[PDB]
Amino acid sequence: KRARSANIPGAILHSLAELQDGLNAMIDPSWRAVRSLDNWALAITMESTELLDSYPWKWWKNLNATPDLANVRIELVDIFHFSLSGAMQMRSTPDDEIPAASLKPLKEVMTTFLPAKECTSDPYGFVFFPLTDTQNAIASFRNIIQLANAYRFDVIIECIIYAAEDLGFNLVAYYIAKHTLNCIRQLSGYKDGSYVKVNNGVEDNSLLHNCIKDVSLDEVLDADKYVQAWNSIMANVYEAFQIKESDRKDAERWFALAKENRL
Amino acid sequence: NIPGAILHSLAELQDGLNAMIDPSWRAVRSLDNWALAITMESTELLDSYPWKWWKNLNATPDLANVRIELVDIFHFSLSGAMQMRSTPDDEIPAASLKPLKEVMTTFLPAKECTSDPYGFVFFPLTDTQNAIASFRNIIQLANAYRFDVIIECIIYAAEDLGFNLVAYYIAKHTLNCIRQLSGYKDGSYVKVNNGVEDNSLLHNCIKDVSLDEVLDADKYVQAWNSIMANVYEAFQIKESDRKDAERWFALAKENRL
Ligand SMILES: O=c1ccn([C@H]2C[C@H](O)[C@@H](COP(=O)(O)O)O2)c(=O)[nH]1
Ligand SMILES: O=c1ccn([C@H]2C[C@H](O)[C@@H](COP(=O)(O)O)O2)c(=O)[nH]1
Ligand SMILES: [Mg+2]
Repeated sequence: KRARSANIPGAILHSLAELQDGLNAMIDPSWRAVRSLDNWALAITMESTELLDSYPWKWWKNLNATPDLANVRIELVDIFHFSLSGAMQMRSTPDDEIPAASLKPLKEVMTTFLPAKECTSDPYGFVFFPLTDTQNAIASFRNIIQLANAYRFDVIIECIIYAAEDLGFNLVAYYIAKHTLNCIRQLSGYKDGSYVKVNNGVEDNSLLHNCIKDVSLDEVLDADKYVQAWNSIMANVYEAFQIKESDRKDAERWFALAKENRL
Repeated sequence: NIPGAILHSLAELQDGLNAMIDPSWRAVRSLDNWALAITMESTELLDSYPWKWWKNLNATPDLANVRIELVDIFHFSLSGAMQMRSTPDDEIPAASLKPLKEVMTTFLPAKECTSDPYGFVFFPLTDTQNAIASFRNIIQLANAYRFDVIIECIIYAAEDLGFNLVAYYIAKHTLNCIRQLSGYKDGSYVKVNNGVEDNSLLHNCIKDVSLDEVLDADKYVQAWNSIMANVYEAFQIKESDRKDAERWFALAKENRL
């Protein structure tokens, strides 16, 4: 009876991509025509440094500070949205519109940073473990930025998956939770500026950690249990933000909206 | 454009500020430290711009904050250039020696524009996409340890944005000392509280300051001092806690023995 590792099966990645398409479409219905590949690379760039800022990297300020690993988890998930969006758009881009950099050998467009102390890494050698270590984090995310510059969105997804497994959290479960917060934000005036993220005292991101305490690694990838497992996660997030039933969506509605779109 | 001998003197103030943080900074810091700092400041710069297509869609570029970030990147690139000069040759990262074409992919904005002489920074920098392509190029320059190229780009950036880079440097330099004095290292001092950020009080300290005052390779020492004093005054810093430009020069010359 074999154990399901932390790799995301193809079938599940498809479903993840359908959710992502739905969220992107809430933002702009023609998101593929409107967004550029550079947008997603930029967004990954910004989230990467925002992640690094969770570590005490600064030698001139706040010594005796420890990494804010709760925030690292959310930032990884944010990067995952943007890379998944980027990988999808890559597949949707015409060939004459393909940036030359995406096709040149990686070694030509990138320098791989390595930490000074011995460590293990992901299979590509871009991300370094343990990620509780600031120097490992720094080298990893300087590599992610350069991957984003060479449009390697699929390599990035792979790296995030190993990153989540090092840090010991359920990436897919967090994805579902953050996806749901993202949808909530779009329903509640994120664009026009009326939304309150740091409401009552806590950042809205911080409420998600409790919404996924129940879910298991297998439970969220098992072809039998996953739709239900994803749905309870969505429900937990919706309920936490006091979102009415009529405004909610379930995983199957997202699959239906995506399929309806491919026509 | 900053005469060579002025740049040489800014380097000495940077040296002095660096030694306040760690006495033997050149041995303690690494090339990667500076390249990372610039990377982190580069994205803080971009986040002054309304780059998010999903949130805050009529936000205004915060150009006042862009001036401050440009100046921080300047502190960090001066430090890197210095770090390079005192790094032994056999420890010089190989990427620094390659032609620029080999170590970067130059991001261009979609709409036509002018640029700096290298074609890395794009004008006007009031424009979000021009800013974005500029600082995604700066990050790549940082990765290749090209601190001197970065310094040149920042100078051209300041010129396009119409503010006085050297005056801003002296002001932020003064604030950095103030921070170290007030115990920034251990948390006794915070840079932002109740919607008041210390950098934001710098602008009124140097509003009046001419390009010619601060660059005149004859009468610039006095101009820098008056900036230093205005900033110290703006933060209510006692006289005995202040330092002047000649103190930092002397500090640096005495450290070079
Ligand atoms: O087209 C978009 C734009 C944004 N996001 C999501 C991805 C991240 O999880 C989240 C980050 O937004 P902030 O929390 O930083 O505002 O937004 C998308 O999924 N698609
Ligand atoms: O070795 C150092 C460390 C920090 N700084 C300065 C550069 C920036 O102007 C300023 C940024 O500090 P924060 O605003 O990030 O705290 O600190 C230096 O000059 N040298
Ligand atoms: Mg700054």
